Amino acid sequence: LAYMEGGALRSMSDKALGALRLAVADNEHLRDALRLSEDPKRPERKVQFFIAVYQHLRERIRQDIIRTDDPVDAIEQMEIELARLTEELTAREQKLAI
Amino acid sequence: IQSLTARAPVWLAAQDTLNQLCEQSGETLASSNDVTEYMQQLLEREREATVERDEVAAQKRELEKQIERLSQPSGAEDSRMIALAERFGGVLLSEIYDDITIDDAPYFSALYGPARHGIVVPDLSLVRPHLETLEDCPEDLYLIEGDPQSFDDSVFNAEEQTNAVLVKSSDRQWRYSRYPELPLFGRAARENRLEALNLERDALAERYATLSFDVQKIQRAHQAFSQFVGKHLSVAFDTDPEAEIRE
Amino acid sequence: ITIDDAPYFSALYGPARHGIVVPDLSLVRPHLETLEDCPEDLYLIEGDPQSFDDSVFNAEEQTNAVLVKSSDRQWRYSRYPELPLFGRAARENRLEALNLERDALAERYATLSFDVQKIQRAHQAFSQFVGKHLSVAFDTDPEAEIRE
Repeated sequence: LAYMEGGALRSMSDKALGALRLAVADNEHLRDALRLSEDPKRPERKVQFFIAVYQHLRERIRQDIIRTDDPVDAIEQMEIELARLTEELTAREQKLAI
Repeated sequence: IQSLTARAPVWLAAQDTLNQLCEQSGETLASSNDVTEYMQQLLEREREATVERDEVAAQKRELEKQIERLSQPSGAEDSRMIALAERFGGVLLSEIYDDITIDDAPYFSALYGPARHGIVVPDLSLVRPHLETLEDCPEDLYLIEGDPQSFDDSVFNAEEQTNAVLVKSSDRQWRYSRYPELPLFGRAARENRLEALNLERDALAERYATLSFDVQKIQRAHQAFSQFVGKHLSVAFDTDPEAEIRE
Repeated sequence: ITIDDAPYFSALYGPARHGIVVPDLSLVRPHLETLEDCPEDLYLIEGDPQSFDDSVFNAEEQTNAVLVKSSDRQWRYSRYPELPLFGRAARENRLEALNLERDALAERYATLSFDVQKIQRAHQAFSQFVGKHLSVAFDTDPEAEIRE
């Protein structure tokens, strides 16, 4: 990001924060962190928010299905699950037809 | 300096991406060739995983087919054999000893021999008129004479032996039947047999699921690498510009 | 045994298709009680292996089938099977059909492995080019600049 001017960075941050406001209506904690961090001069605040967000996601991993606490890691196993489950669904479909 | 600055963003994004893609692997890449060799390894791992998965699938298919073979209604199946129960009064021998004790079931099986799955019919001269119909029948079909309700034991040249029996079937012709484990007969522990088969099938399916997951993992990895070469290869392994810029 | 009646004999014999012409039952009684590895319902026949007379069957030849009084109150029906255990010949046509199919598969496999190798060769060609030239690739002819 060093190779872009501040205006672009500000635009991207605000654009992200918009969708964050739309999404965060679910959870009070992330909403509070957002409602505190959105001000400019409190970068650490946003960081905590990010931290919280990150940690919050780790609540939902269902380790049993995907066995590490890292969400971004989790994405790969989720996609692999999708692929294999499509395969298994095709199998079920053929079996049902017969 | 200006040239290197312009070049930089591409190279740094390329790094970030390779860094992630590679730590995903258990390896550090260093060369386009290195990447191709990794491709070869991935292909070998894939063509293995597929073979193991297919083997497990064959095992599961066999297990399911056999569980069916043990399923209904008494004996193996409802087919020509159960059909003879109404084509004539051909009650199934195995049903006729449905509640056989598990301990006699091996002796019963050994004695009844292949006729284990035979059918009791007070008259087999009576099956004669319909016999010409039976082209769609098990290649070799047993028929027995006696009252199925209170069928007297099929008279046999039976000689009981330790865990077996010897029977004069026809002249100059003897069959030796060893006692089978967990016999086929009836509903005594045949449901139990097929239940054990079901339990085994459960582990088979679990293993198959894991193998499929692994196969898809490998698919995804290769696809990522393929994308990562279609993009990004021009700049791969190119020097850091930042150090030169600072210098 | 004749290819043609081999199915007939097979239907006749059923499980008795397998089994051995034992010289004597007197060997069976002191021998087979010992075994456990023998096939569960081992089928035994007594007499001369060198020239064994037609085994005793109350065989009536139904259409493509046979009925034999196996024993008292015991009649067994059977149908004509192909690929008999009798009249095996050399098992030649079976192996030969498998050979035709498998050899077609093997030559196709050779073609496909070769194609893999060819695609690979093109791939190494490209990899070599990019590792060596691509940095230089494209861009102008410098002769005009040099002359200028």
